[PDB]
Amino acid sequence: MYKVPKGLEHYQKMFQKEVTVNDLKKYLIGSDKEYRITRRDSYMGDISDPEVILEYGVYPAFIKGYTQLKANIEEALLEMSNSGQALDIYQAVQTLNAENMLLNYYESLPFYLNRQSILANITKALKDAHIREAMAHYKLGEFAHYQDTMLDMVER
Repeated sequence: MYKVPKGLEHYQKMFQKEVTVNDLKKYLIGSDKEYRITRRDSYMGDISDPEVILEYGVYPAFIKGYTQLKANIEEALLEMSNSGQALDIYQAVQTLNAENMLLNYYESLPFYLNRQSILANITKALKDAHIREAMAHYKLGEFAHYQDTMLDMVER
């Protein structure tokens, strides 16, 4: 069934109010359906897409004046990246990747994440076999999923 997609105002209601570190963790992972933000076409629909969170949620809210989001999302990423949990580390990497790709398109952003500690935590996690293997597998999955989308367009 066609459903009307979520409006800009839909995200505004979630992000122009008190938002805690813990809320931000739950949004960025999005395993809990109540905090799950995704694009229509996206690898692993049971998990959220940080790029949609940044582009349509956090950055508009920050510009409006909710500028505590910067330090709080930093703390959120700090805790996710030092958690020893593969999926939490993956969404932290995916959030860093999203900033980069958005920076490259827009040529500026309303704020820049302090990424050194987070990056340091990710490298520590990469030393662990299970973590880096789980992350390789997610990464390879995302490639396969994108390639399957290119196939359909070839068919048409």
